[PDB]
Amino acid sequence: KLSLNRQFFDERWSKHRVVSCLDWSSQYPELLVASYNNNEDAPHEPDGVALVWNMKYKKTTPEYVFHCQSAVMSATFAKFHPNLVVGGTYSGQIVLWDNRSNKRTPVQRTPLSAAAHTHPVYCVNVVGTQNAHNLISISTDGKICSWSLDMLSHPQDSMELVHKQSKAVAVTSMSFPVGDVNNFVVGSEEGSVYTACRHGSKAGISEMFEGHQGPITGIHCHAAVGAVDFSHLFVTSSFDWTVKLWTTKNNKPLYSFEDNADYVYDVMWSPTHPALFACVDGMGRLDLWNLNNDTEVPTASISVEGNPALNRVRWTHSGREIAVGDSEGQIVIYDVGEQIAVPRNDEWARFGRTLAEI
Amino acid sequence: TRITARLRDQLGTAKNANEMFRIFSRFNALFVRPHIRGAIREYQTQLIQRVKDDIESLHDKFKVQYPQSQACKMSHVRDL
Repeated sequence: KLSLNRQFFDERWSKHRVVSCLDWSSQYPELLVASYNNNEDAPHEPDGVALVWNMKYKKTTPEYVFHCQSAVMSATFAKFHPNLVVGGTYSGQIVLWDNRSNKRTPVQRTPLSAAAHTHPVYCVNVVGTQNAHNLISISTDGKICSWSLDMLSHPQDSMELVHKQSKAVAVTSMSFPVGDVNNFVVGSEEGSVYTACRHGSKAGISEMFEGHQGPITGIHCHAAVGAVDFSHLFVTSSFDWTVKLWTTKNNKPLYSFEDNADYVYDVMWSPTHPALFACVDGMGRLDLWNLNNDTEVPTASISVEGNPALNRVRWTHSGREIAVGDSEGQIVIYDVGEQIAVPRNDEWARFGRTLAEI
Repeated sequence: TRITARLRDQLGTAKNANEMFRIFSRFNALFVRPHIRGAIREYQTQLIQRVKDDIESLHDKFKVQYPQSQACKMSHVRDL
């Protein structure tokens, strides 16, 4: 069962804004960074805002505030640079904020030249080892650019992604397998996922999937790692109310969930439990599905008070808590019951048998 | 992977164009592998801008007219 643990809402900053993205810091698992676009009600205010809240303290105030002239479509923590928060904005500038600096404006922002991004950036990530780390960002024009966190003047690498007949792929979401850095997966607005390669002979889009018949809202790869590997699996939410469970090998749906009577706006695996995953829709419902227990009904369900349309969801690293941001700039945190979140030793084999069944 | 980490650390030390080229040249054999070429591309922008800074330094030395430069005086000292 889901228990309401903590709600974050800043009257001055977060009010009358959508929550654009969410992330939890690895080195600080009790730190949550969230994004907010422009507020129509406050044109004079900064368009983009990014607030970092904390869970160890019970103070309601935002631990850190940041803002920028362009609306922040995406944000995340810098995994190997704990002082740094990366963000992608509406205009396409990859802004960066240092918590040490008292300044709220980005310390760095990429150019929006032809070399750099030239469209809204909805997905940014830092992938690599502690020795080697790369900031992959993709825009809505299909341009994918790798940057160094130390220099955002010009990208490490840059190209444009196509799949057939040089047709631009308007990428809307992106994910990686655990431990992998060369191969990645992107969910476009086509309703078509693409397994793509960053670098090598086959760099670009490698495969098409037909799949969803509407825009993909979120794509997320399997995170839990254990006895039986499931990194080849991933999940895709879309505007079509449907949540599709896929794998790299098969080109067609392994399964599709359509219990939702609304646009399903995000889907995400648990980082510990292999079969469990979560999704959030715009009617105001957060739903946990445990494919070991059932590929048939939500294993758990919860509605935020007033049923605000839930936009973004992010699992905590421990997998014991889920955070969700709605269309009112209001964050809700639910602690998952130990019975669901904690995987038993047989949950891996149970999910293997379930995958064999389908 | 160990030497890729060493490359990262070694450039974390060196900043100068000449020094960075030196530590680059330290790994003569690693140019063959098409994995550390990505690591090199990651610093390539910094490499061109450093070699740039060097060549504007050389242009600063050049744009000084040679008779006005100390080089002419030392040359005349050695009867050149």
